Amino acid sequence: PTPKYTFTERAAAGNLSDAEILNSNNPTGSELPDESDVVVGGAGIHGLIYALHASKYKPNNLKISVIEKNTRPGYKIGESTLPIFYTWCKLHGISAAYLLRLFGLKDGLCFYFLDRENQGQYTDFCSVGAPGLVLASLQIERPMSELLFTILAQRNGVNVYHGREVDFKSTVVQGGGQGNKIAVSRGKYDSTPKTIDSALFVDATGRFRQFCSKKAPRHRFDGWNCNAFWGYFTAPKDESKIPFDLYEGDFTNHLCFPEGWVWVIRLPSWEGSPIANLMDMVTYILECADAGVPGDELPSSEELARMFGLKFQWVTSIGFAVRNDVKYPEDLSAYGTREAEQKFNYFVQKYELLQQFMSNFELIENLYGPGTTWFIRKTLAYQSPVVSGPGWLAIGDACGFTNPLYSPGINVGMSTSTWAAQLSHPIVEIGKSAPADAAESSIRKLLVPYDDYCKSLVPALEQMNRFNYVCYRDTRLGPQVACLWQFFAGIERYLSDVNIETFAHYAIKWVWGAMVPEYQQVAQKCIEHIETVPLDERLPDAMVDELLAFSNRIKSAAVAADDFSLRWDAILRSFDRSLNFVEGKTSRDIYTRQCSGCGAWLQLRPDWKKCHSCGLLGTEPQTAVTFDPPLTAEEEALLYAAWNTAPKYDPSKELKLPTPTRPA
Ligand SMILES: Cc1cc2nc3c(=O)[nH]c(=O)nc-3n(C[C@H](O)[C@H](O)[C@H](O)COP(=O)(O)OP(=O)(O)OC[C@H]3O[C@@H](n4cnc5c(N)ncnc54)[C@H](O)[C@@H]3O)c2cc1C
Ligand SMILES: CC1(C)c2[nH]c3ccccc3c2C[C@@]23CN4CCC[C@]4(C[C@@H]12)C(=O)N3
Ligand SMILES: CC1(C)c2[nH]c3ccccc3c2C[C@@]23CN4CCC[C@]4(C[C@@H]12)C(=O)N3
Ligand SMILES: [Cl-]
Ligand SMILES: [Zn+2]
Repeated sequence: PTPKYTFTERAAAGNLSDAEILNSNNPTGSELPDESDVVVGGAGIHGLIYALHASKYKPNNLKISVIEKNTRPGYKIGESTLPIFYTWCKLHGISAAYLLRLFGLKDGLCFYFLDRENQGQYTDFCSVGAPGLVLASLQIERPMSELLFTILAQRNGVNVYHGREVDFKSTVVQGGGQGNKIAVSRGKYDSTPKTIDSALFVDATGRFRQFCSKKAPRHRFDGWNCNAFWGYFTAPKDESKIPFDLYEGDFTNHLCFPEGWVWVIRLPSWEGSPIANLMDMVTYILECADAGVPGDELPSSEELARMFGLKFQWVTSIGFAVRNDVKYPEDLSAYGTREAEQKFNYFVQKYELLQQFMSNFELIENLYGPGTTWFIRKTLAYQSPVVSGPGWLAIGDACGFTNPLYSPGINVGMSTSTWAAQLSHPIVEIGKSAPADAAESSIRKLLVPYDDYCKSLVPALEQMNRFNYVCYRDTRLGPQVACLWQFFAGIERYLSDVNIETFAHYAIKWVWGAMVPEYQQVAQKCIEHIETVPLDERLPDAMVDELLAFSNRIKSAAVAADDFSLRWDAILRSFDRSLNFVEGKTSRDIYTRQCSGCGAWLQLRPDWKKCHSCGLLGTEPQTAVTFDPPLTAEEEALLYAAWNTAPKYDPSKELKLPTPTRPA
C-alpha cells in the first residue's frame, strides 16, 4: 500500500486543533450525535477495549460513542502487558509484526530479590515468553496504544470524541428504556453543553470513579497499602554492565526487597510527534495489517518515523512500588526538591545493587511535558462497592485496583471490560423489547454474576499482591514460593483456543490464578506468619524454613494433579520438569536477540531476517530458536501449528479453563 498523508494534510489545510483532527475520523462526523445506544465515559485503555470488543462481538448492532476529556491520547502509567492481551489484539486483527512497529517486545518476567541485611547478595527468578511463531507480549506507551485503539475503533463503527467531557452534575442516568441523557461539554467553562440520549452508560473514568463514586464510597482494604513514584530514563544499547547476572532488557524486570519492588520496562517512545502525523502512521499500519504485508517487507519503526515525520526514541520506565508503612527520614532535601524525586533517590541509595543498577541509566527530563520528570501516587489499592445499576455499569479501574505487580490493571482488568461489552448487547435489546419494570428486573438479574465477579475480583488480587510482597522480604521465599505459585496457578493454559466468542468467559476464569485454592492456601500461611514480623526486622530463618517446606508439600500434590503438559524446565529457568527448584540450573529456551545496531530486542523466527525497529539486516543463522530441552522437527511444527489461527466458534465446545486441573 502506498502511504497516505490524509490527516497530516487535512490538519494543515484547516489549521485544525489536535482534538479536531482526531474527531474528524469519526464515522458519524466530528460533532456529537443526538443519540447513541451506549455512551462510554473515558477513552482510556478499558473504555476503548470495551468499545472494540462490543462492536467486534456483534457488529452493526450498537451505536457506541466514547467521550474522552483529553484533547489527545494522554500520558498513563501502566505499560506492561501479557499474553492474554496480545491474544485479544490478534483476535482483533493485529498480529505481532505490526504491533512491534509501535511497541516494545516483552519476552517474559524476571525477578531479582535483594538481600537487605547482606547488601550485594541477590537471587533471581526467570520465566520466558514464547517463540516468534507462537505469540509475543508487549510493552506499550499508553498515548500510542490509545491512539491505535481510537483509530481501530473509528474504522469499526465507533465514534471517539477527544477534548470532550462528561458533566456528571447535569448528566441523568436511568433504567427506563432509553432513559439516559448524557451531558457532554468541552469543560466546566462551556456554556453550550450537548446531550446524548442513550440506553446505557459505561463508567470508564479510571481511578477517578466519576460516576460510580456517586453510588458508593470508595472502599479500602485492611492493613498497609502502597505508594508509587517513578520516572523515565535512557535505554542503554549495552546491557552488560548491569549488576545482575543474565540480565535482559526485554523482560519486565522486578527488583524486589523487603519494602517493595522496582519495575524496569524497556519501551519505544513517540513523544514529540504531531498527532495528525501519528494518525497517518497508525492508519498505514492497519492498511498493511489488512493487506497482510509480511514483516520483512513492512517498514521498520525508524523508517516509519522518517516517512511520517515522527519522533522515535528508546526509553526505560523505572519506578518504585513500596509499602506505606515505610519510615522516611524527616528531611530529604539532599535527594531532590520534589517529593517524588526525593523518595525515588532516597530509596535507590538504600540498596547498593539498586544504585549500581541505576548507574547505567540517565534521567530524562519532562518526557511527557512540563512537570513530568517525576510522578508520585499514594494509596494505590481500592474497590468500588457498586459497579452497575439502572442505566449504567463500570469497567476497568473504575471497579477497583491493587498494584502494578504482575500487571492486573490492563491484563486482568480486561476481563470486566470485555464481559461488559458482551453483556451490552442484551442489555440494550432488553430495554427496547419489554416494558420498563420488567426490563429493569431482567437487566438487574443478568448483571448479578457481573457484580459478584467484581466484588470478589479485587480482594483476590489484593491477597495475591500481599502474598508476593511478604515473600519479597526473603531471598528464598520470593522465587521459590511466591513467584513459583503465581506462574503455576496463573499460566494461561489453553489460550490458543480462545476466540472472540469465548474471550470474556476465558478471561474471567483466569485472574492470574489468584482464585486457585492451593494458591490461596499457601498465600494465607505466609501472610499469616510474615505479617507478624515487623518490617524493619529480618524474617527468622526458621520461619522461612517452615514456609518453604509447607509450600513445597502443597505444591507436589497440586502439580501431579495438573493434566496440562508443559516443558516447565524450559519456561522457568530455575526449575525442572516438575516444579522442583534446582540450585545451579541456568538453562531455558531462547526466543529473542538484541539488535547489534539499535539495541532493540527481536523475535527469533525464520521469516524475519531484519530488525523491525531500525531495519538493519542480521545474519541468517541468528534467527534460530534454542529449545532446551530440545524439540524434534515434528514437535516444533506441531507447536507452531496450534498458534497460527484461532479456531472457529463451536457453541457445543466446552471452554477449557486456564487454571490447573482440580485434584479430584
Ligand atoms: C504506578 C502504577 C504502575 C502500573 N503499572 C501497570 C502495568 O505495568 N501494567 C498494567 O497492566 N497496569 C498497570 N497499572 C494499572 C493501570 O495503570 C490501570 O489499570 C489502567 O491505566 C486503567 O485504565 P482505565 O481504562 O481503567 O482508566 P485510565 O487509563 O485511567 O483512563 C481514564 C480516562 O477517563 C478520562 N476521563 C475522566 N473523567 C472524564 C470525564 N468526566 N469525561 C470524559 N473523560 C473522562 C481520563 O481522561 C482518562 O483517559 C499501574 C498502575 C500504577 C498506579
Ligand atoms: C502459555 C504461554 C502464552 C505462556 N504464558 C506465560 C505466562 C508466564 C510465563 C510464561 C508463559 C508462557 C510461555 C508459553 C508456554 N507454552 C504453551 C504452549 C506454547 C506456549 C505458550 C506460552 C509457549 O511457547 N510459551
Ligand atoms: C457455562 C455457561 C453456563 C456459562 N457460564 C458463564 C460464565 C460467564 C460468562 C458466560 C458463561 C456461560 C455461557 C455458556 C458457555 N457454555 C459453552 C458450552 C455450553 C455453555 C453453557 C454456558 C453455553 O452455551 N453458554
Ligand atoms: Cl508483568
Ligand atoms: Zn535494529
